[PDB]
Amino acid sequence: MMVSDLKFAPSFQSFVDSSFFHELSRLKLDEKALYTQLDLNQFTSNVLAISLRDDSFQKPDNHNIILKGYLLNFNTIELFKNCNKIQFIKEKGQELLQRGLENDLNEIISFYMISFADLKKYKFYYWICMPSFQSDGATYQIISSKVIASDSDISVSFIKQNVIIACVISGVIQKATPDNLKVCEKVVFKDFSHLKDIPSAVTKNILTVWSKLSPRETYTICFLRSDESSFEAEIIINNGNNPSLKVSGWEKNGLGKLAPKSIDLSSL
Amino acid sequence: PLGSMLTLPEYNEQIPNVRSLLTKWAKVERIQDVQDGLQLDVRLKTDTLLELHIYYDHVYHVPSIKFRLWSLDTEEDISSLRLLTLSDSELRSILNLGTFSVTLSTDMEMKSVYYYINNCDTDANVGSDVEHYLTRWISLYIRIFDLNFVP
Repeated sequence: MMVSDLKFAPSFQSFVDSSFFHELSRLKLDEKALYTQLDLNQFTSNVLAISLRDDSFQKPDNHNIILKGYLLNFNTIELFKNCNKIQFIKEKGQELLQRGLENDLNEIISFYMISFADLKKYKFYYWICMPSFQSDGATYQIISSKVIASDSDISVSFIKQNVIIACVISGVIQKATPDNLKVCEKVVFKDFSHLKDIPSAVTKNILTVWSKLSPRETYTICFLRSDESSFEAEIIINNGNNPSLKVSGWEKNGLGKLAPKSIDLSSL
Repeated sequence: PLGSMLTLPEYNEQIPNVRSLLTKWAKVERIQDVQDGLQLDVRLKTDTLLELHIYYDHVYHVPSIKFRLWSLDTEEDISSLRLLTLSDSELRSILNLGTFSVTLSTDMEMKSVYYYINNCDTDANVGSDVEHYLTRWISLYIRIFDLNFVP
């Protein structure tokens, strides 16, 4: 195929159960870490689903892939409505950028909820975002891509692991550690997307990091999918060495607009 | 003494099917497998989200449906989802209860609510055969939300 633009699909879609904002109040009367077991075998609208129940406040493992996000709650609609998200997501990005550079690639994927639990009218305002960072004015393009097969032992190996990101060094996977990320043939990713040939915005994180650590000509990544759409692509990072970090990542509410979402509980 | 012979096990052997044909139902926005049941997100009306739960009742030994309605209201530039508690008159408007009956009560831990389709006579309704029990059930019961859904 021909050098093509590399399009990215939004990283996730939130589904916060009402049983969440109750558990909140129960606890608010006596910032917290939210946890969720990622379902990768079935997306919705072709993207990962971040599900937030009431028990989204405790780890059940040391078997299944748990994502750790963070929720900060505000006191008034003022402190909430008046707090520029861009800076928030930005800062959240830089933390993650750092964590990837010095530890493992998995440590870059995370989510953030800013919520205003108004007990007065028993309404709830929240907004979730899953950081996607890239060096300003950076662009990507696929040189070529091949169809990955999961019936491959190599894939079966990534599947068995309990991580979303990993490496291939000789045909055997391995923690995407800054060091291992310098002689690694390619990176593997349990994509949070099912759109044909369109990986999740969260891929940029893998790129931005993998690059700033082990600069290369091209970067081969293998997007693994429960679907039949798995594929391996040769990516090219153009124009990006800029020091400043640009981070997008907020989900769009049901109106299509980039605003929070309200879960009204007036009846109860 | 007739009564359902449907075992929770037998009920679970049949849930995947209910899930399969329930996918054909074009109103379905989503379908989560949950423990001993299925939880669908449905678009009942163009501003009414139907949170539907299918579980297995241990008292009467039949499959049951508890749900609850949500209205898609828009505050300003923000999308809101609000729980609805309608009168049985209001409720009987947006559904097709007919000979059936639903009672609005509270959830296990009295945190919120659910509409419960009374399940007592469920068995005298579906039939003798434990084979396809969940099919004949959902086929008929589902009609309470859409007369046109063909299973």
